[PDB]
Amino acid sequence: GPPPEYPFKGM
Amino acid sequence: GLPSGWEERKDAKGRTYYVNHNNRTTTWTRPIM
Repeated sequence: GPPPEYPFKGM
Repeated sequence: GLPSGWEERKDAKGRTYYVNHNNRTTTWTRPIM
């Protein structure tokens, strides 16, 4: 399975 | 340590992964350069 997603609020 | 813009983190199972803040992606693969 994939890693955690990028934290989009951090954009 | 890691190339510019990259951060090493750990998932909920303690497994290391990499956060690319330059392009807003993640991967299991450690960056080479």
